[PDB]
Amino acid sequence: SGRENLYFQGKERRRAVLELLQRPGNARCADCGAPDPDWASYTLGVFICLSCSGIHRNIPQVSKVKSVRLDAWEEAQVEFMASHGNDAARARFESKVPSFYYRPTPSDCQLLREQWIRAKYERQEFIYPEKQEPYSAGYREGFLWKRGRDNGQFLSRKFVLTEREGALKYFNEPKAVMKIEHLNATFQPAKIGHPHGLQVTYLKDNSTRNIFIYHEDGKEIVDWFNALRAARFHYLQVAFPGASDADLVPKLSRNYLKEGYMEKTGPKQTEGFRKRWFTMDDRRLMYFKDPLDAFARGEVFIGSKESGYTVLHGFPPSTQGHHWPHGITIVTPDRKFLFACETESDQREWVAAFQKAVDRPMLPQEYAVEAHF
Ligand SMILES: [Zn+2]
Repeated sequence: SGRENLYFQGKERRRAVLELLQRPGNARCADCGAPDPDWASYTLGVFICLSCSGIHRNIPQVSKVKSVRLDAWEEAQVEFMASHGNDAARARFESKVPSFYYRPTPSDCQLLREQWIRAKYERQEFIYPEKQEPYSAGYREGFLWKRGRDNGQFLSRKFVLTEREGALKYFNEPKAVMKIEHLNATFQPAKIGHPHGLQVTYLKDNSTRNIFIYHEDGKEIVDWFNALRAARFHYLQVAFPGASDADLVPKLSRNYLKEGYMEKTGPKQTEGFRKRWFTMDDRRLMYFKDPLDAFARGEVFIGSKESGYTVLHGFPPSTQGHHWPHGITIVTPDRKFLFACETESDQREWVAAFQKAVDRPMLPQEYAVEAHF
């Protein structure tokens, strides 16, 4: 007779709420992919993580959120979640997401995660694809705040990204014409000192230039970032014909595997140790006196073990003059580099980044790159 009573009725209601999290399609946050989302937008019908729920809470005309475990649910609300959910959302709100569009993860800055949510649910850019034209048309112009090479100041400059000319250019007759093949971009809000800060890099003469820009409008800077990825995508299809689209997407733009301060010495190993900001981009290791420098003090190619590159914990017994005690030795065919890290946790992370590069076979295109150093 237990089935006939009000306690059973309630237990079934409670089980129905929790059951929605045990469907495979709802195993990860709809927006950033974090595992085991505990929150739901009951107007959009998605299951999202605590962090994403806060972003949603901030578009209250579109999304209302509450906890699947801790808040009360009306029957109709549970039935709404059950008829929607994360797979449904993917088919609706991610119906027409361009292959080049950057999909954020929990590690990404607030700007990326917020604008992903706004593009999907607020602006509905992937439901109504004409809204994608600002960054999908192969031409984009606009003004951005650009840091001076050496002067610390941000000034308004017109940028033009033109796939037809194969370049990003800007004017201060352009001041610079930067070929797409040599461009990368990564959001760096903490380094730049602005939440919408984007770092754009350009390789010429085997020397990387850092350009540091922002826009007051978060949508506009993220649209520049994705426009640059679109341009990169079209360039790569041309340089690598018969590479699949999926093959190309990881190459469109590259976040840095690691950055941070280390001390280094010179080619003799006796010169004295100097603090530098290091950035590891794929196989290119760049070191700067300051992170916002336009140019590196030096750049090192980290090739594969098949070409005689290796990485070791520690320093040789000879070594003197350093004061951070956690050493890393990089052996290249031409030079032994000695870097010192302030902590063991950082040493471990640096060795792991260098080891990943050494352990991976070189790609065809990387042989000519190596040749330039
Ligand atoms: Zn999330």
